[PDB]
Amino acid sequence: TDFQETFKTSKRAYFAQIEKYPKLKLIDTFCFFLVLLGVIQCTFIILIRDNFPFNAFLAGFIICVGQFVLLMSLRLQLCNSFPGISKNRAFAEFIVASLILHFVCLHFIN
Amino acid sequence: DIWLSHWASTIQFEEYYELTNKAAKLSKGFSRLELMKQIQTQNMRQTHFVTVLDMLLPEGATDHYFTDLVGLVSTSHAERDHFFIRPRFPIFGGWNYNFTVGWTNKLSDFLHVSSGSDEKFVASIPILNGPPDTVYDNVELSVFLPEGAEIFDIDSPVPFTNVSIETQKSYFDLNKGHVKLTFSYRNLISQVANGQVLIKYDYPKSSFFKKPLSIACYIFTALMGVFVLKTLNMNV
Ligand SMILES: *[C@@H]1O[C@H](CO)[C@@H](O[C@@H]2O[C@H](CO)[C@@H](O[C@@H]3O[C@H](CO)[C@@H](O)[C@H](O)[C@@H]3O)[C@H](O)[C@H]2NC(C)=O)[C@H](O)[C@H]1NC(C)=O
Ligand SMILES: *[C@@H]1O[C@H](CO)[C@@H](O[C@@H]2O[C@H](CO)[C@@H](O)[C@H](O)[C@H]2NC(C)=O)[C@H](O)[C@H]1NC(C)=O
Repeated sequence: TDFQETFKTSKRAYFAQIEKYPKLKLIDTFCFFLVLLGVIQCTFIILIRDNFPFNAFLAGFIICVGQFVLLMSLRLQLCNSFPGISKNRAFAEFIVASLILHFVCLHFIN
Repeated sequence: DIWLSHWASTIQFEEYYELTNKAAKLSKGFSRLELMKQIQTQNMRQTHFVTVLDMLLPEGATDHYFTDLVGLVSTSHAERDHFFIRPRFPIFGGWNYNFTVGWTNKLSDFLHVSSGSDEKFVASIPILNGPPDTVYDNVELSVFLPEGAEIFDIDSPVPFTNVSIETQKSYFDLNKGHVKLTFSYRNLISQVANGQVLIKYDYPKSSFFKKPLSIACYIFTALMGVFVLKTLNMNV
């Protein structure tokens, strides 16, 4: 019950799943560096003591959380496609969602 | 503001009065008890304040209204040839009251087709209608000809201070709009200045039918706009 089969087995399924499809490589490494930007901003708020604008922090933070959200919501539609939604309609909706999130996060940075 | 209309064959008067009572002001303020007892004692002889106004209108007037700034007033009585008015508060000495009246006459007795050309009209407008005992410190008479009218000649019996020709867009004025011919008279008396303003203009049938054809142009370009937005392929 040491769960040694879990991380190795899911490591084989996921790590085999990456290089079989070249676009999921783009999606999950871009998700990973979005997590690095969230960690860099969060340790900027920890390293100093104040969050002085506090709309700049939630601007630069909710653009990374929201963009990670939209990337997972596209990866789930490319790995196993939804019934009424094509793979090309899986991507234009991501574009429109990402442009709306970029507008609201450039309005919220002031 | 008057509004000539060839499609409805009607002329539509609307007047905005800003009247003061320049009589003597009343000491000890105003008390409704002394006013109401003064009504209940006898007969309402001749006194200072304003309770009713008698508006002398043209002969056949149809749709009477009397509004303030804040809403309409229901205390008005439009009998034949005479439009009686009760304001909300009685206008004592020095008090202000700004109101608006309006009515609707047919156009067949204010407008006359000329003889040389069929599409040339001559209008004679009553310069002043109001209560019988009023003095007018400023009058601006705006007559509004329809959208394709072109004014040739202008005559007034009373010497005005100013005159100008502009345009103003009313309902369904898709093009430039109504022709606002506005006079500015300074000092007038209700009883004395008996006059009519004479406008000679033209209004050809080329511009008479451009109103339903202009609204037809907007409906047509809206529906061809619907056609472009339904023959267009957007399917990713
Ligand atoms: C109803 O109509 C009356 C009559 O035109 C309006 O009264 C006028 O109001 C203006 C601005 O309130 C007055 O101008 C003022 O002049 C004095 C000096 O005379 C100056 O101290 C003020 O700063 C201002 O410029 C004007 O005198 C006054 N006319 C009369 C005869 O009293 C009234 O405003 C209108 N009310 C509404 C609600 O539309
Ligand atoms: C005579 O009437 C004309 C209207 O054409 C007045 O001119 C306008 O005056 C206003 C000031 O309230 C300006 O905003 C407009 O731009 C003017 N328009 C034009 C075309 O000049 C003029 O002031 C009036 N003159 C007098 C002496 O009453």
